[PDB]
Amino acid sequence: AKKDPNTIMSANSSYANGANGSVTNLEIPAAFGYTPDFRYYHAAADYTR
Amino acid sequence: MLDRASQTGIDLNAQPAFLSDREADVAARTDGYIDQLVSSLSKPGVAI
Repeated sequence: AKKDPNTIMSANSSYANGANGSVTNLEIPAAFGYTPDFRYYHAAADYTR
Repeated sequence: MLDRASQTGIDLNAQPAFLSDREADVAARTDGYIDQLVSSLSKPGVAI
């Protein structure tokens, strides 16, 4: 019930320009490096069509 | 007589074109290539 304040892009710009809803931030650590960090698991939720 | 008819300064590759620009009647139509860009297509600017 508490995510990193930087999980969601604060504003839609650059390649997110013109998007409508909330767009997740890519510059936060992912799970496929040295090890995954449990503090950034809210950002692993996946897209479904 | 052949000393006359000199060649100094002559370069046929750098000669100016015998037409300097399009005539006025062509510019009075506004239905060509430049015309779609200048008059038709929108110009909102590039943001990226």
